[PDB]
Amino acid sequence: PSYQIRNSKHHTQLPMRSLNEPPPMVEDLVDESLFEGLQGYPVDEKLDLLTPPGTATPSSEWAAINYGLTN
Amino acid sequence: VVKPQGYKPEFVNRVNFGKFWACPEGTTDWGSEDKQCLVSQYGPMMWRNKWGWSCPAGSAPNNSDDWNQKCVQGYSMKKLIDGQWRCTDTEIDTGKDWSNSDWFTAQQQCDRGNNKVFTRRMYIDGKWQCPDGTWDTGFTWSDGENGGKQCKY
Amino acid sequence: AGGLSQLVAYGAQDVYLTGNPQITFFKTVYRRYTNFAIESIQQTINGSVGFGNKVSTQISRNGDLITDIVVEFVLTKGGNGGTTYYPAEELLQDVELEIGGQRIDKHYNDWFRTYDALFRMNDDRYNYRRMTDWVNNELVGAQKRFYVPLIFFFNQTPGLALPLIALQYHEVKLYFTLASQVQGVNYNGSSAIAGAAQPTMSVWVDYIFLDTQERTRFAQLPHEYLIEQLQFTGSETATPSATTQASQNIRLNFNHPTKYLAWNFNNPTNYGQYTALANIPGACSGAGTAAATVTTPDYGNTGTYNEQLAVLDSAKIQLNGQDRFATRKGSYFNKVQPYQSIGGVTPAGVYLYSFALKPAGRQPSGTCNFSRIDNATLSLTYKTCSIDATSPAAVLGNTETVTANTATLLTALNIYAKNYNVLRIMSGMGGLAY
Amino acid sequence: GLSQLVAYGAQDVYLTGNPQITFFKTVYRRYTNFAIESIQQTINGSVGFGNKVSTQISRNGDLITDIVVEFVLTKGGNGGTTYYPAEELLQDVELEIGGQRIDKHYNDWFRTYDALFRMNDDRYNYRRMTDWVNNELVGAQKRFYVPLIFFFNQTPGLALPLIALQYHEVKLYFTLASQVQGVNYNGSSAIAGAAQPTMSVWVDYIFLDTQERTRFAQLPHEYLIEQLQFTGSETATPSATTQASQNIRLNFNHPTKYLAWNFNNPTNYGQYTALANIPGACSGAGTAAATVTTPDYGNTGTYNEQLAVLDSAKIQLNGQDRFATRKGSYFNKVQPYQSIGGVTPAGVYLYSFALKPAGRQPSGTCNFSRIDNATLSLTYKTCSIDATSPAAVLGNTETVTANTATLLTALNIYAKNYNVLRIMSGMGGLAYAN
Amino acid sequence: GGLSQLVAYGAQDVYLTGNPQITFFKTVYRRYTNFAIESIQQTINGSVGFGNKVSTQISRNGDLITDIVVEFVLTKGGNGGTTYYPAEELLQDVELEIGGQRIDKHYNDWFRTYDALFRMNDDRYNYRRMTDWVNNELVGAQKRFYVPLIFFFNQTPGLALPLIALQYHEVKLYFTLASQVQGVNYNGSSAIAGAAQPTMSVWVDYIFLDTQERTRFAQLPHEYLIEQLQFTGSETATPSATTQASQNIRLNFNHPTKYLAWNFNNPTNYGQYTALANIPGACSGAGTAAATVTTPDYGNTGTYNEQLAVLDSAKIQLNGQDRFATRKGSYFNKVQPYQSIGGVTPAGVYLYSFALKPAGRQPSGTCNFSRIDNATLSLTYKTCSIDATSPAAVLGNTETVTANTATLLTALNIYAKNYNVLRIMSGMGGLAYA
Amino acid sequence: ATVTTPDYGNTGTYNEQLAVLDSAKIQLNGQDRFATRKGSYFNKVQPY
Amino acid sequence: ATSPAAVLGNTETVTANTATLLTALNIYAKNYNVLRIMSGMGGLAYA
Amino acid sequence: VGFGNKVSTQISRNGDLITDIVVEFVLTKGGNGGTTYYPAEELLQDVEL
Repeated sequence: PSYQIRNSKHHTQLPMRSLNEPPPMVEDLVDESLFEGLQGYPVDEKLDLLTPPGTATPSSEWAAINYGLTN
Repeated sequence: VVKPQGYKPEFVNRVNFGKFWACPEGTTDWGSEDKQCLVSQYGPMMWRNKWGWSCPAGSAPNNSDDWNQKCVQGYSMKKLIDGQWRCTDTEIDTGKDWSNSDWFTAQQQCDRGNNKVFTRRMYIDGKWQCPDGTWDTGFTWSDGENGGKQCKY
Repeated sequence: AGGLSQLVAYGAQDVYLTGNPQITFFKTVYRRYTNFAIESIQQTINGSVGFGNKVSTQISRNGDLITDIVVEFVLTKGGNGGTTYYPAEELLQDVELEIGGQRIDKHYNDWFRTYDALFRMNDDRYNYRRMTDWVNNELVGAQKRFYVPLIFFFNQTPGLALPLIALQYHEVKLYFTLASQVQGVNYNGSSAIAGAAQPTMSVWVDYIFLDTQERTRFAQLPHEYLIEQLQFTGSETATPSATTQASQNIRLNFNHPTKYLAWNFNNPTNYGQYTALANIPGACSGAGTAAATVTTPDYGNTGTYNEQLAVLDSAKIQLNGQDRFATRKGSYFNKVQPYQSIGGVTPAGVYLYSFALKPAGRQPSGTCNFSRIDNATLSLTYKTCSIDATSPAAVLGNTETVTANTATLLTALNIYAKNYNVLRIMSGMGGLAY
Repeated sequence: GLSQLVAYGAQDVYLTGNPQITFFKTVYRRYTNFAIESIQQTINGSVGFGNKVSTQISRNGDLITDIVVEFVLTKGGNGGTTYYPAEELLQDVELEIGGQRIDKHYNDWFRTYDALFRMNDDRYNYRRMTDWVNNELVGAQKRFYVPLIFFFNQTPGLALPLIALQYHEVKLYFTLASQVQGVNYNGSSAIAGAAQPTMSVWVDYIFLDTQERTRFAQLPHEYLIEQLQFTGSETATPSATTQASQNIRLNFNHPTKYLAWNFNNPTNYGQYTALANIPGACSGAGTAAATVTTPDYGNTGTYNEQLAVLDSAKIQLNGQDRFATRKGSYFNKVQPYQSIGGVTPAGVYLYSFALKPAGRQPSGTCNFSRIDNATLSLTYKTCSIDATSPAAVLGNTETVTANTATLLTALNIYAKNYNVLRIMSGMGGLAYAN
Repeated sequence: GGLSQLVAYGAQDVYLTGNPQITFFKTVYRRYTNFAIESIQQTINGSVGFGNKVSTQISRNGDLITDIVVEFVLTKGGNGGTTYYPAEELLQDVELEIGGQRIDKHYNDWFRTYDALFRMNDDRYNYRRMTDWVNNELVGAQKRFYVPLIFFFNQTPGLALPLIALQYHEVKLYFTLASQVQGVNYNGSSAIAGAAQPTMSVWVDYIFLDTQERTRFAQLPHEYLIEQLQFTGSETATPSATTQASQNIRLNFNHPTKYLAWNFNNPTNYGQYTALANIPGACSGAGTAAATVTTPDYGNTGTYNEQLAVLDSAKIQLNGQDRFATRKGSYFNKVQPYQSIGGVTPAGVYLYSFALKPAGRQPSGTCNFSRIDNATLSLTYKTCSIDATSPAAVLGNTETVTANTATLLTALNIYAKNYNVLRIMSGMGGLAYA
Repeated sequence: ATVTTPDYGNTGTYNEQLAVLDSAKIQLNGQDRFATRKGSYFNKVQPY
Repeated sequence: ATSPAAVLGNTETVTANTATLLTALNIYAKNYNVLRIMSGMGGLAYA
Repeated sequence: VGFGNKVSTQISRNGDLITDIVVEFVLTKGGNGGTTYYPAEELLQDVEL
């Protein structure tokens, strides 16, 4: 299936830097596999909730939990 | 003072279904390029046709102003199939034939409930083929997670 | 020597752990966030506060977003230590959550008790009890302020804070039903306590104040929140007896992608009693001595982990009559399920079956969409009520398939289901997707 | 109501799509190559009761984290006479980097911190490492381990890069208490023959491989760290005939995560509550020998709020109320419920400015460097309850406490704030002074 | 109010909220592959009974497997206080075989050691409830016990074993049932006449994947970074009344090791890691006239009282070089788990981590013994001079001594938990490293 | 009098004490179409 | 039910012990369909 | 369930198709042999689909 399905990300008991500190990536802001404090949507310029690739908006998660995924 | 806004229709993007593109299932195959899929229940009587606004291909006029919401999402037409003016097997013929209705309700005939982008094939020509009025999408009953059969609007 | 002697010893098997490293542990990057402040503001309670009364509050538009809600109560003891059991929780019979005139959710005192029994733990659970009961051997006439937190989805995390700023035209309300009676406060079993005080109540909402860019954002943009809801029905228990194992086919009248089911059996007379009474320490009023009775609990010790006094022998869930999983013993739902899925300890008489990998989390992790199941059921087999509850030899020395003769008093069955829905806010108004 | 809304007849069918992630197959991150070693430091000065000693942390590894101060003490009396004596012994510890004080903790802070933020078995294990908890008798000898709680002593994420500090030394200065309860003094009475403590300081070092070690050694680094601010003050002591009140200036600076405080009787370490003739509340409590002027040292702490002295409190910023006045039990039970999840002993209070004050990640702060008038306003309970009569205590009201509660004359106010420890060109210090 | 905090904005806020990266007021969710979990019973080959070796084979009912729970039904061969985690004792060991290869193996003692170090609070209590009788049950009582397995795939969804990708390899489990279980079929060395044989069943929780995930598992090669337990038994250099014995134990381990763990024990009494004494809970009948220090209070076999522990101090050598400075046994018992786990470890159980967080799945530093030609654990024992029958002798003793009964702890159990790679390809699976 | 057999000619009554509905709601697709109302709402108010 | 006082003086949430005899529930719905007649024949447009 | 009573059931959509339906009854003899005639058949007075 043509989809970049990543591995699992579980709540780990240790903080970890992604070794890419000069360019702050946006896919690591919501990755719970590294952070341990709190979870929030990444805010873009002018405080706009920028959804990173792979994740989904709450409406898309509701559609995937009720109606179903695709192939 | 801040300028007031009108309908502001919501349109999604067409998706890749494998070797072809088509509009997602909660939406309709509206217009083209800039406005490919309608999401809301009403949309902008797209001008592109043949040229002509009806309304176009998959939606029908309602009695309103604000062109942005003059067509209602989820309809088609009698669409002659073989020798009879039947709706597609997955469509619901409202009964508004044309002659017993006014202009707006006469056009709103087939109620394409749950079948806005794909329908099933019909036993019309004795061969189980794509309905006369739609594009022949390459999927079949054996193919999983793709219940749609040759169809696109 | 020292740490360097380990560090230097890099082999082939270490490539999987440290070769071409992606991360480190020795420098944490912290994420910059928006400005916000949290203020605890008292809400107005309309209606008369008292036992059995219904009161309500409309949450004022003071902050921009809201989360935590705590209902304060001032109660007095109508008897000595041992007469109450989570009385502030018992008093708050139920709470309804309404947004825009639409019912979003509804919790019950028993839910709060079930939820706690199943999902809180360790010192959290203890600290919780300290806010809802008297736990320092207090005596009759003692006065105490209790704090009952609400557990609606927005009361658990900032991530789900309700955007009051985005609800220009819609009010958010809480309706609170106060119990007609609270054990050890205004009634000792069935007996009213003369002179008992009426409760004092206060509703506190912790508000989030945002900075200008984010306040504006919330006020202008549509917002969708994936939320939790509680479904609940009361059922009559197929009460077991001395000569038989009752069984029961319970229709699970639930809808939506359910995260988990939870249930308990209880004696509706005594709040929080999910097990049979017995003359063993902590299992009944006066247990262990001559004055012991197995008609009344030691209220202060109502909860227990002694499964012997529970009534479920076994159970299974079925969807349209097909088994959801193989039949397991009641102790499987009481001990293993929460071990696996929660990590706490669940009191006897309280059961869980999760459809989720992590039922306590925000993120969906497997659900049962009961809106697609024409006939979902719960099949319960009860234990035989043959144990003479007044005789410890019979109570403590018995087998798996039996329980107390007093277990037949657990005539109520409460089945809960927690599921996921979407709360939508647009252009100043909101309510649920379905 | 002329705004635009969406019907959403099939909004969710429209918004679905392919899976993004799978729960059943984990990818582990490849980490850097490092090793951990526990190395003893040399302590300068004579260690003993009341002495001031210090140590310089040797440049043995590259980064440091955990620090444990070991002490060896012998009981000067029987079980029931000591209370966290190794915690009491380390009167204070000061962290100096480059000669600049970075932080400083006090025995009372360790007690407050623990009482407020540790929990469950961690709290118990902590107690095992600082006290005698198995009914040990006079002469019993134990080695105690007092972990330090500086920012780098809690996470590798803030490991202090000694390697990056080539021109600056890092030192710890420790003050040992003149007296330790149940070890060298029983209340005010010295214990003849009591031994002086043995002391040892251990630092756990991180050894880095070449690529990471080099980056630390050469690059500038900014570590987000937590500092303690603290000062003691006189309490507006309450009495039998009155509810004392007090306006306390809060001389704090920096973006503060939270404030914490306690009231205490400076006579007895860790005593944050009143004494009474109820079990555990005083020496001999519950018997004819009970004295409500001396604590049961082994049971000094309690959750019985009836013995606490704060009726209510509020914090004002720039002279204005920051939140509505709440009862002392709010600060003691609810704040911790919401913000920590553990259980806080009576007499210990918290008010957070942060969503999660117990963690490392910033979650909202109060910048006192931008506040002209920060004031803590306290109202005390009336000290009218006769502590020698259990009925008087156990059956009392919300606004009163023990007559012995007037002995809690000292007030300790603590605050934790976020600063930045900057390291560059072999030197370092704080980003901000105030 | 809250606004007064927001306005207090300046230079020191920049590093916390300037250029915000995330907002805590909005949850982000991830679309996860749809799946379901079903509990399916596996059968047992061989006769179930004490001393018998039986086994199962996990069928391919689902695609991936995680949790495995072994159920046992046991009776009490004596009264309360005569058993100690008997279902744990009973399951002497479990061997994990894939394709005929031994992947791993757990031992009853390991389950006890593992629990002692890594479970905690109500997780630990709930666990005890599933393996023992904890509600003062009496002789003849019968209960179903649930003993979860702790193989790498039994701890997290992340390591669900890919039965799906193992077309040609079966996954089997061999379970050895102890010939004797205390308080069930034996009482110390005596058999219990009439004792019942156990009923046993093995339950496996299967994960059902959707079409897309299923396809990937079938077509892609896989590798998992997994845990293994290495274990050998050694004789203890038994200490005595007049001496501190010492011992150099070769650590015959290989692979990247997360941590070492060990204990000393009395082979006769399961879970006994400490000396017996006439102090409450430390021996059968402790504290009274009937006390004996040759038999434990089985129900209270474990204790946090180190005075009864045998080890004085220890160090680990790698190729004859010290790895860290010698630390006291109390350092391994209390500090190590404080730092690395956050729970409380009972006396007689020791831990030394090479990892920052050994309690997690993510590797965080390892000692690769495949690159250490000769690792050694060097142990020093306490002097066994304390007369265990004299409560004062024990309770008032010194750091370097223990009970005369500590010489009964003649066995040493050393464990090492390490990381290997399970490779799956062409329908077959097995480990990457010997 | 027998409370096992009705007075057939007087079977109908307006005495709600003898009715069994405490409350009800119409739920569409799993969610309340209106707030729960008492049985007397459906019996007396709706038709009023 | 055999004691008028018990019936006539009771509360909103209770009823007669004899109310347990009302075990059957009849649920009706009145709706609109379309009956069409043409060319001498007729019937309903929808299910 | 009893004599003269009317009972009913809805068939769940458990499988895909349904065929046979068997109604089980447990009856006892109120007299000796020769007193009954297909009594389980008599008992099921009617069935409506």
